[PDB]
Amino acid sequence: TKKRRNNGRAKKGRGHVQPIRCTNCARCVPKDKAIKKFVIRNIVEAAAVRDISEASVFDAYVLPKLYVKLHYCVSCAIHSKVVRNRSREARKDRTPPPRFR
Amino acid sequence: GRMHAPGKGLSQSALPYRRSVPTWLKLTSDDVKEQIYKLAKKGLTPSQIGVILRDSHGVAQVRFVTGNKILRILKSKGLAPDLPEDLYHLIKKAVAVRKHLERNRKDKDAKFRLILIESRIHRLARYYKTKRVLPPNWKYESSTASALV
Amino acid sequence: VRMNVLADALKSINNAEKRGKRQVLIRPCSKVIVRFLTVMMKHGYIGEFEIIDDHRAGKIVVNLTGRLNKCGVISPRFDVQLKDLEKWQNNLLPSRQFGFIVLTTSAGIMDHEEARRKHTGGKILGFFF
Amino acid sequence: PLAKDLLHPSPEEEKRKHKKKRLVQSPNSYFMDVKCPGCYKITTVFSHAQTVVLCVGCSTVLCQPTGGKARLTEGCSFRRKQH
Amino acid sequence: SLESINSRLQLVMKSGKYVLGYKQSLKMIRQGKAKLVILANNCPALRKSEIEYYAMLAKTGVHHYSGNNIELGTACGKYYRVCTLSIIDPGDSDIIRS
Amino acid sequence: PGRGAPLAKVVFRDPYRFKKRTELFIAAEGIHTGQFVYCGKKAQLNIGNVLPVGTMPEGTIVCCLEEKPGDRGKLARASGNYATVISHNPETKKTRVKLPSGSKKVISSANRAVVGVVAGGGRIDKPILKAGRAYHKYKAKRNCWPRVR
Amino acid sequence: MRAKWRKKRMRRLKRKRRKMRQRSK
Amino acid sequence: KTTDGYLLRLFCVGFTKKRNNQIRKTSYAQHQQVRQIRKKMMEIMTREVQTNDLKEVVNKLIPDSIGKDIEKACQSIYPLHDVFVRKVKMLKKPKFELGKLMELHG
Amino acid sequence: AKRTKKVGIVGKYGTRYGASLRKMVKKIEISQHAKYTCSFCGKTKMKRRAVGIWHCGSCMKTVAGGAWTYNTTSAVTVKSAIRRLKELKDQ
RNA sequence: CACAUGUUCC
RNA sequence: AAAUUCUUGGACCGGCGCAAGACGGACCAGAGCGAAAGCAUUUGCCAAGAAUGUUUUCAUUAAUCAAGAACGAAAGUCGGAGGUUCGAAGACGAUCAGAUACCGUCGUAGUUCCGACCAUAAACGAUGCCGACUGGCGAUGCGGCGGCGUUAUUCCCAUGACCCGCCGGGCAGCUUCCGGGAAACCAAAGUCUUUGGGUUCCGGGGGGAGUAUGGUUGCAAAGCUGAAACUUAAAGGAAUUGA
Ligand SMILES: [Zn+2]
Ligand SMILES: [Zn+2]
Repeated sequence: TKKRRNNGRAKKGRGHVQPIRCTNCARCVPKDKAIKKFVIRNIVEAAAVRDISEASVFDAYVLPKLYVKLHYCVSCAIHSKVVRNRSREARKDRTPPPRFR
Repeated sequence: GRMHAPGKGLSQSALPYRRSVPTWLKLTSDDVKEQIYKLAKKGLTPSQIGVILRDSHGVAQVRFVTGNKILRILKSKGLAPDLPEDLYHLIKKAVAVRKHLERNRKDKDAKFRLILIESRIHRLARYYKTKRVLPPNWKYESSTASALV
Repeated sequence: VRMNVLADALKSINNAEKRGKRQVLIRPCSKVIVRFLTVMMKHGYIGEFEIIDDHRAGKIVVNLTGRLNKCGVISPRFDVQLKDLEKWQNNLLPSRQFGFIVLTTSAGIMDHEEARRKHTGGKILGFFF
Repeated sequence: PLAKDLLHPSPEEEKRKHKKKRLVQSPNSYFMDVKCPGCYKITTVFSHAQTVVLCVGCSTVLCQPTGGKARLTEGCSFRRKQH
Repeated sequence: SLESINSRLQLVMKSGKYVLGYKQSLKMIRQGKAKLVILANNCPALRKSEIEYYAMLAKTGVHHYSGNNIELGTACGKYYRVCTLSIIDPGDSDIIRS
Repeated sequence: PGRGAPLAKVVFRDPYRFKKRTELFIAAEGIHTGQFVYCGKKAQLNIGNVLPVGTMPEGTIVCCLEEKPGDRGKLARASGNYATVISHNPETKKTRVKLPSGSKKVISSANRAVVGVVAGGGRIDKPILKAGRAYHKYKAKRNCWPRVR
Repeated sequence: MRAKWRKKRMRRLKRKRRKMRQRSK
Repeated sequence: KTTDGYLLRLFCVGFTKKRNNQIRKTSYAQHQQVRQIRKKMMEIMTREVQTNDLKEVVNKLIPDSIGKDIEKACQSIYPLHDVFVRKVKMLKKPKFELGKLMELHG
Repeated sequence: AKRTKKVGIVGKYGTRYGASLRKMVKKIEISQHAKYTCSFCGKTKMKRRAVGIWHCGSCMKTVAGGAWTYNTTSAVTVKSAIRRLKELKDQ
């Protein structure tokens, strides 16, 4: 039977989209079908962010961040717990999880 | 609902209900006709006489002011062209696609586009055969169509 | 494209009757449809209709009552003899107490009772009850 | 809702509907009495004239073709007419 | 503006007076009747220079046409190549005013 | 005879004595009879116009290239073959030029080459079908065709 | 047996019948 | 190329800005607007670099003086905000003679 | 009528030389005797007289071209490339 | 990093 | 996890360059275009196209179509060019009872460009094409219309960028007892036992079998049409509860 109305992708009027590889494996996944994660993160998070600050020559120097646009496949994201299975009524919800931490 | 396109657009003219002549128009039927004869003498397809007359001369419709329409007036005086205007512009468009296809023969999209006009030309060709405005043995020949502009 | 005109008019007012609209507009106006509407009005199945005669195919606004169940159309217009006209209404009308099959004859357009009175057959148009 | 006044549609929504989809098919175009500041003579111009309009004696241009209504030359007084 | 010239040429063919060919058009420059000269780009360079010298004495404008003689005949509505075209009477066209 | 590349007779004017000097050039593809072919340093860059390599822009297609200044052309002169300019070097008056074998050779900037590919290209794509065509080909060149293993 | 490989087995078997019938003629 | 033989390949970047009162999430621009932005966005480089040699254009790279002009000149096309010149690449230098380097070093 | 099914000019070769050699010869053999449009006169009078030369039957004008075709695909690309660098030098 | 398979009736 | 592999003959790494061939990230979206396949660096040229606007022209010229024809993913074939990366086959090192697989190092064909074949895909919206009607709701693409106002050229009208609405269709989404369906679900999969708007293609339990044979195309691979003998009482679809 039909599990998803959009068949787990954003392709509606195209019919063909360019594939992209994965981060863990080299799986060829369509761009709209891939689970895309964009993570804003510092180079150092909790411990190394402190001791480098007094070790920095330039006082009051903000540490640069790192930007990585992640592209996971269906098997890779679920195994790495990026996304998880939901109930038939919980599938239709597509709002992002709340962001506070 | 275009017959050679998947588009279903709705955009065309809509004449008002009243067929009476406008109150701002003081040009009589013969003065409109001599204006029509002036535009037709210098070379102009009947589509364009109707265009510029409502722009500068301020006429609503030629059929309401005069007794006849634009092509019918030219047919009475013999100023109408040898072949109708919709077939002429289709042949002109078909020549340009074929001329473009001579250089860009890799253009498969333009190659597919070529059959559509020749499909559209033949529909107009056999229709005008039944209306007896074309000779019964007239046939659109692609190689000799470049002589006609 | 629009092949049949009466078929589009009858189904448009049948969709409005199912929803129960007080009045309904049909986009084409034809002589057959006007004759079709006059057949139903003498029997009181619908409310009073009017046409808007512009300089094109006119538009007809038909007031509706709640007395209409279904007004169908039979395409193509099969010719109907006097012998099997009972056979046509057996498998089309709900009952013999009511239900009207209208069909065009040389005398005009009328229901199946009046065609029996004038003893004239013709081609079928549609059914309504 | 069910009951509507198709007999007598209100002015406010009649102009809102599409020009072909009106109860009576009426255009949205019109004509106006354009008077350029360069000269004196009154010219009749279509609202969607889509063509170049030039004054008498080639004094100044009047209207520019656009996708919709023709753009009037600035300073040209115009008075919309009807019949 | 190239397509406009083909429309002017088509208008002259049906209404106005014209002379086709090189030798017959060279006489019309010499009688002074022709006002505009059309020359294809594939005409001989000796013939290109002689036409312009003939027209300079006659004060006749020369319009060097874009393409070759093969398409110039089709632009004139004919079925043969034409290198030199001379317009005797435009009649009802604006070809000479552009 | 014995050479697939056509030859062109070019006639010059002697600048010191009242005489006309003729040469036997190697015809680049596109050369027609009755055409001014120029020869010198101040020459323009078009097909069939020999000028020194050091004046040429990058990637110029040439043939009949001199391998030494003044030896009247030795390199890249078979039918359908050509040479390209790789890179210039203003000092030491040298220029890298590749050869149809694919090898890249540093050559002086003083020598010259005629711009274009040699006419008669594509000769080897036609297969010889019978022994007669190959017998007549080598008979004009030398006695080397019948090869016993 | 997947439906894909039984089609591939048929084509290998059909091609085998092509060579066997060809040598007899 | 500058007045001297310093021939450069410059690179700039632009970013359309969501307006303060804009409610629309997309905030995109038309394709012809991008082509109309980039034709003004390129000619500014040719105006700043051709008129002088390296000493002033480098002095224009310490601030965003090339990128500031690009941001304000294209406000009539689309109000882009996040404009800088992103990369300047050396391509061809003339002959190095030591006298040129001294006035660049005091 | 149509004399042969799928062999044209290579029908003179008979059953010799194989099908594929006769097939690839056919494209070259047809083109080396076909006539091409003159760029000077316009009359189609480009006939191959020898290897690499093409002569005009109207202008009496010999043009140095390809071995089998009037213009090879490589030489046309060179002519566009040389003209592009011609105006690049003098601006 | 491997976890291959175990005749039938209710 | 190791090994196959390179390495004092200097591997790996850093810097400056050079050359080659692929590819076009982030911007990139339940967005746009195209009949479909499909289409993403800048710019120029050529021809084409939908929608909008139109008091412009003709006046039924229209809808679906067997025969026929054009295009047609990837893989594959034939000639050349080039072959960076990846990579069928194959070699080697691991794992296992065995790997002839999954893992790792190489790597032919191929993957890249041009000219010809090939016409097959889960070529899917698993939903033929034209016409009408049947609830709303917020978006979004284009074009047009109207309107307070903020903001640029600056010197504002008008044009740009926003904001508030309306119109046509363009891809969609949300919502509900319209209605339907075996249900999953569907603004079409509704307007159907109250059964008829028009026109093509196609199916009759499951295998045999898309097989044999015959015909036809193709260089080949294979493409189109296409059985019977015989065997079988179930196969299958949706949904519920356990395991
Ligand atoms: Zn993955
Ligand atoms: Zn000639």
